[PDB]
Amino acid sequence: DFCLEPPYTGPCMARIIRYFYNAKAGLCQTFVYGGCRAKRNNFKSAEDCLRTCGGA
Amino acid sequence: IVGGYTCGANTVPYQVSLNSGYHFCGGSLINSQWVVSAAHCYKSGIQVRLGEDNINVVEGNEQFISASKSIVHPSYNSNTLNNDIMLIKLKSAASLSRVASISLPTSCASAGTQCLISGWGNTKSSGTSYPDVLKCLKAPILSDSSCKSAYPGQITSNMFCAGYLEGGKDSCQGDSGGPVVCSGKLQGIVSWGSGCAQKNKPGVYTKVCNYVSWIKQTIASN
Ligand SMILES: [Ca+2]
Repeated sequence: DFCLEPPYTGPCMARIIRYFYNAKAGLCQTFVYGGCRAKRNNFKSAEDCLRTCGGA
Repeated sequence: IVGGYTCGANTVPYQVSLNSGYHFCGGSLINSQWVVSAAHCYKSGIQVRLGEDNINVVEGNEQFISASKSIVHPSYNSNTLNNDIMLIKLKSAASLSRVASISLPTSCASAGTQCLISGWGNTKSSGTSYPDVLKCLKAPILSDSSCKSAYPGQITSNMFCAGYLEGGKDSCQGDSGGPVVCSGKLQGIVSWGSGCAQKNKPGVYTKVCNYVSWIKQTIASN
Protein backbone atom coordinates (compact mmCIF):
# COMPACT_ATOMS: atom_id res chain seq x y z
CA ASP A 1 0.00 0.00 0.00
CA PHE A 2 1.66 3.15 -1.32
CA CYS A 3 -0.73 5.20 0.82
CA LEU A 4 1.21 4.02 3.86
CA GLU A 5 4.61 5.13 2.53
CA PRO A 6 6.29 8.19 4.05
CA PRO A 7 6.50 11.26 1.73
CA TYR A 8 9.41 11.35 -0.71
CA THR A 9 11.03 14.70 -1.56
CA GLY A 10 13.35 13.21 -4.17
CA PRO A 11 16.75 14.44 -5.51
CA CYS A 12 15.62 17.60 -7.31
CA MET A 13 16.04 21.01 -5.67
CA ALA A 14 12.62 22.65 -6.05
CA ARG A 15 10.28 23.59 -3.20
CA ILE A 16 6.90 22.41 -4.54
CA ILE A 17 4.11 21.89 -2.00
CA ARG A 18 2.28 18.59 -2.47
CA TYR A 19 0.02 16.33 -0.39
CA PHE A 20 0.56 12.87 1.05
CA TYR A 21 -1.71 10.61 3.02
CA ASN A 22 -0.58 10.39 6.64
CA ALA A 23 -2.10 7.12 7.84
CA LYS A 24 -1.11 7.90 11.45
CA ALA A 25 -3.10 11.16 11.52
CA GLY A 26 -5.80 9.83 9.24
CA LEU A 27 -5.52 12.79 6.88
CA CYS A 28 -3.65 14.25 3.94
CA GLN A 29 -0.85 16.64 4.82
CA THR A 30 1.50 18.88 2.92
CA PHE A 31 5.21 18.22 2.34
CA VAL A 32 7.96 19.66 0.16
CA TYR A 33 8.50 17.82 -3.13
CA GLY A 34 11.76 18.45 -4.98
CA GLY A 35 10.34 18.30 -8.48
CA CYS A 36 11.30 14.88 -9.74
CA ARG A 37 10.99 11.14 -9.16
CA ALA A 38 7.69 11.32 -7.31
CA LYS A 39 6.43 8.18 -5.59
CA ARG A 40 2.70 7.45 -5.56
CA ASN A 41 1.82 9.02 -2.19
CA ASN A 42 2.20 12.50 -3.73
CA PHE A 43 -0.86 14.53 -4.80
CA LYS A 44 -1.49 17.98 -6.18
CA SER A 45 -4.50 18.61 -3.93
CA ALA A 46 -6.07 17.35 -0.73
CA GLU A 47 -9.13 16.20 -2.71
CA ASP A 48 -7.08 13.92 -4.96
CA CYS A 49 -5.27 12.60 -1.91
CA LEU A 50 -8.49 11.82 0.00
CA ARG A 51 -10.08 10.18 -3.05
CA THR A 52 -7.11 7.88 -3.67
CA CYS A 53 -5.92 7.18 -0.11
CA GLY A 54 -8.62 8.29 2.30
CA GLY A 55 -9.29 5.65 4.93
CA ALA A 56 -6.13 3.59 4.30
CA ILE B 1 21.59 27.90 -0.15
CA VAL B 2 23.33 26.21 2.82
CA GLY B 3 26.44 27.89 4.18
CA GLY B 4 26.21 31.03 2.09
CA TYR B 5 25.82 34.73 2.76
CA THR B 6 23.25 37.48 2.13
CA CYS B 7 23.89 38.81 -1.38
CA GLY B 8 22.63 42.31 -0.71
CA ALA B 9 19.58 43.83 -2.41
CA ASN B 10 19.60 43.54 -6.21
CA THR B 11 23.29 42.63 -6.42
CA VAL B 12 22.26 39.60 -8.55
CA PRO B 13 19.99 41.50 -11.05
CA TYR B 14 19.47 38.44 -13.26
CA GLN B 15 18.04 36.25 -10.49
CA VAL B 16 14.30 35.60 -10.75
CA SER B 17 11.76 33.84 -8.56
CA LEU B 18 9.19 31.52 -10.12
CA ASN B 19 5.93 31.93 -8.19
CA SER B 20 2.79 29.76 -8.18
CA GLY B 21 1.23 31.22 -5.06
CA TYR B 22 4.63 30.90 -3.34
CA HIS B 23 8.27 30.70 -4.45
CA PHE B 24 9.00 27.20 -5.79
CA CYS B 25 12.04 27.65 -8.10
CA GLY B 26 14.57 30.22 -9.25
CA GLY B 27 15.62 31.20 -12.77
CA SER B 28 17.88 33.55 -14.76
CA LEU B 29 16.89 36.42 -17.03
CA ILE B 30 18.76 36.04 -20.35
CA ASN B 31 17.00 38.89 -22.19
CA SER B 32 14.07 41.26 -21.59
CA GLN B 33 11.48 38.61 -22.39
CA TRP B 34 13.14 35.26 -21.66
CA VAL B 35 14.09 33.31 -18.54
CA VAL B 36 16.01 30.03 -18.29
CA SER B 37 15.31 27.56 -15.45
CA ALA B 38 15.16 23.83 -14.87
CA ALA B 39 12.82 21.49 -16.70
CA HIS B 40 11.62 19.86 -13.47
CA CYS B 41 10.35 23.34 -12.43
CA TYR B 42 7.73 23.22 -15.20
CA LYS B 43 4.33 24.20 -13.81
CA SER B 44 1.19 25.87 -15.13
CA GLY B 45 0.29 29.35 -13.94
CA ILE B 46 3.84 30.53 -13.38
CA GLN B 47 4.35 34.16 -12.38
CA VAL B 48 7.93 35.40 -12.76
CA ARG B 49 9.15 37.88 -10.16
CA LEU B 50 12.03 40.18 -11.03
CA GLY B 51 13.88 42.75 -8.96
CA GLU B 52 13.28 40.70 -5.80
CA ASP B 53 15.32 40.68 -2.63
CA ASN B 54 12.90 39.98 0.22
CA ILE B 55 10.39 37.66 -1.48
CA ASN B 56 7.89 38.17 1.33
CA VAL B 57 7.44 41.95 1.27
CA VAL B 58 6.84 44.37 -1.59
CA GLU B 59 9.90 46.62 -1.55
CA GLY B 60 9.25 48.66 -4.69
CA ASN B 61 11.80 47.39 -7.24
CA GLU B 62 9.69 44.36 -8.27
CA GLN B 63 8.16 43.45 -11.59
CA PHE B 64 5.74 40.51 -11.52
CA ILE B 65 5.11 39.20 -15.06
CA SER B 66 3.22 36.06 -16.02
CA ALA B 67 4.74 33.48 -18.31
CA SER B 68 3.18 33.23 -21.77
CA LYS B 69 5.09 30.11 -22.85
CA SER B 70 7.19 27.45 -21.07
CA ILE B 71 9.48 25.38 -23.32
CA VAL B 72 11.00 22.25 -21.72
CA HIS B 73 13.93 20.75 -23.62
CA PRO B 74 12.54 18.17 -26.13
CA SER B 75 14.97 15.58 -24.80
CA TYR B 76 14.43 16.21 -21.08
CA ASN B 77 14.28 12.86 -19.27
CA SER B 78 12.37 12.98 -16.00
CA ASN B 79 13.92 9.73 -14.83
CA THR B 80 17.63 10.40 -15.54
CA LEU B 81 17.33 14.19 -15.24
CA ASN B 82 19.32 14.57 -18.46
CA ASN B 83 18.63 17.82 -20.38
CA ASP B 84 17.10 19.51 -17.31
CA ILE B 85 16.61 22.92 -18.92
CA MET B 86 13.57 25.05 -19.76
CA LEU B 87 12.90 28.43 -21.33
CA ILE B 88 10.12 30.70 -20.11
CA LYS B 89 8.81 33.51 -22.30
CA LEU B 90 7.43 36.49 -20.36
CA LYS B 91 3.98 37.75 -21.29
CA SER B 92 5.49 41.24 -21.60
CA ALA B 93 9.09 42.42 -21.68
CA ALA B 94 10.71 43.39 -18.41
CA SER B 95 12.11 46.91 -17.97
CA LEU B 96 15.87 46.42 -17.63
CA SER B 97 20.56 48.18 -12.64
CA ARG B 98 18.27 46.21 -10.30
CA VAL B 99 16.99 44.02 -13.17
CA ALA B 100 19.42 42.98 -15.91
CA SER B 101 20.08 39.91 -18.05
CA ILE B 102 23.03 37.51 -17.77
CA SER B 103 25.25 36.52 -20.73
CA LEU B 104 25.30 33.02 -22.17
CA PRO B 105 28.70 31.26 -22.26
CA THR B 106 30.96 31.23 -25.34
CA SER B 107 32.81 28.19 -23.95
CA CYS B 108 32.49 25.62 -21.15
CA ALA B 109 34.09 26.36 -17.80
CA SER B 110 36.89 24.25 -16.41
CA ALA B 111 37.26 22.43 -13.10
CA GLY B 112 38.42 24.80 -10.43
CA THR B 113 36.54 27.77 -11.83
CA GLN B 114 34.95 29.76 -8.98
CA CYS B 115 31.24 30.53 -9.53
CA LEU B 116 28.40 32.35 -7.77
CA ILE B 117 25.26 30.36 -6.95
CA SER B 118 22.18 32.19 -5.64
CA GLY B 119 18.66 31.43 -4.46
CA TRP B 120 15.94 31.61 -1.79
CA GLY B 121 16.11 27.91 -0.99
CA ASN B 122 16.53 26.12 2.35
CA THR B 123 19.52 27.31 4.39
CA LYS B 124 19.76 24.18 6.61
CA SER B 125 21.35 20.86 5.67
CA SER B 126 19.62 19.05 8.52
CA GLY B 127 16.41 21.00 9.01
CA THR B 128 14.25 23.66 7.37
CA SER B 129 14.72 27.40 7.21
CA TYR B 130 13.70 29.41 4.15
CA PRO B 131 15.14 32.93 3.90
CA ASP B 132 13.31 36.20 3.14
CA VAL B 133 16.32 37.63 1.32
CA LEU B 134 18.47 36.25 -1.48
CA LYS B 135 21.44 34.12 -0.41
CA CYS B 136 24.72 33.69 -2.29
CA LEU B 137 27.49 31.10 -2.40
CA LYS B 138 30.87 30.94 -4.13
CA ALA B 139 31.70 27.35 -5.09
CA PRO B 140 34.19 25.90 -7.58
CA ILE B 141 33.34 23.69 -10.52
CA LEU B 142 34.56 20.11 -9.85
CA SER B 143 36.21 17.75 -12.32
CA ASP B 144 34.08 15.31 -14.25
CA SER B 145 35.98 12.42 -12.63
CA SER B 146 35.13 13.36 -9.05
CA CYS B 147 31.54 14.15 -10.03
CA LYS B 148 31.18 10.68 -11.51
CA SER B 149 32.85 9.18 -8.43
CA ALA B 150 30.27 10.93 -6.18
CA TYR B 151 27.30 9.80 -8.33
CA PRO B 152 28.16 6.52 -10.11
CA GLY B 153 26.34 6.00 -13.38
CA GLN B 154 24.24 9.13 -12.94
CA ILE B 155 26.33 11.90 -14.43
CA THR B 156 25.82 12.61 -18.15
CA SER B 157 27.83 14.93 -20.37
CA ASN B 158 25.18 17.59 -19.73
CA MET B 159 25.80 17.77 -15.98
CA PHE B 160 28.57 19.16 -13.78
CA CYS B 161 29.25 19.09 -10.05
CA ALA B 162 30.15 22.15 -8.05
CA GLY B 163 30.76 22.64 -4.37
CA TYR B 164 32.86 21.16 -1.59
CA LEU B 165 33.49 17.50 -0.84
CA GLU B 166 33.66 18.41 2.84
CA GLY B 167 30.00 19.49 2.71
CA GLY B 168 28.48 22.44 4.58
CA LYS B 169 28.13 24.72 1.53
CA ASP B 170 25.60 23.81 -1.19
CA SER B 171 22.30 24.61 -2.93
CA CYS B 172 19.11 23.10 -1.48
CA GLN B 173 15.23 22.90 -1.94
CA GLY B 174 14.00 26.15 -3.33
CA ASP B 175 17.15 26.79 -5.38
CA SER B 176 16.33 24.66 -8.45
CA GLY B 177 16.45 26.56 -11.75
CA GLY B 178 18.66 29.26 -10.27
CA PRO B 179 21.97 30.51 -11.74
CA VAL B 180 25.58 29.28 -11.47
CA VAL B 181 27.53 32.26 -12.84
CA CYS B 182 31.25 32.15 -13.55
CA SER B 183 33.26 35.01 -15.04
CA GLY B 184 30.00 36.83 -15.79
CA LYS B 185 28.53 34.05 -17.91
CA LEU B 186 25.72 31.68 -17.05
CA GLN B 187 27.35 28.24 -16.84
CA GLY B 188 24.89 26.18 -14.85
CA ILE B 189 21.34 25.72 -13.62
CA VAL B 190 20.70 24.32 -10.09
CA SER B 191 19.32 20.85 -10.69
CA TRP B 192 19.75 17.97 -8.22
CA GLY B 193 21.89 16.27 -5.56
CA SER B 194 21.76 13.81 -2.66
CA GLY B 195 20.47 15.91 0.21
CA CYS B 196 22.04 19.29 0.82
CA ALA B 197 25.57 20.09 1.93
CA GLN B 198 26.38 16.43 2.70
CA LYS B 199 30.05 15.36 2.70
CA ASN B 200 31.10 13.76 -0.61
CA LYS B 201 27.80 14.70 -2.25
CA PRO B 202 28.23 18.02 -4.11
CA GLY B 203 25.33 19.59 -6.00
CA VAL B 204 24.67 18.67 -9.65
CA TYR B 205 24.02 21.39 -12.25
CA THR B 206 22.82 21.49 -15.88
CA LYS B 207 25.79 22.33 -18.15
CA VAL B 208 24.49 25.43 -19.97
CA CYS B 209 27.43 25.71 -22.42
CA ASN B 210 26.03 22.62 -24.19
CA TYR B 211 22.68 24.31 -24.93
CA VAL B 212 23.66 27.75 -26.17
CA SER B 213 22.74 27.17 -29.82
CA TRP B 214 19.44 25.50 -28.80
CA ILE B 215 18.67 28.43 -26.50
CA LYS B 216 19.44 31.12 -29.12
CA GLN B 217 17.42 29.47 -31.89
CA THR B 218 14.50 28.52 -29.62
CA ILE B 219 14.22 32.07 -28.30
CA ALA B 220 14.28 33.45 -31.85
CA SER B 221 11.54 31.23 -33.20
CA ASN B 222 9.02 31.74 -30.38
CA1 LIG C 1 9.89 41.76 -2.56
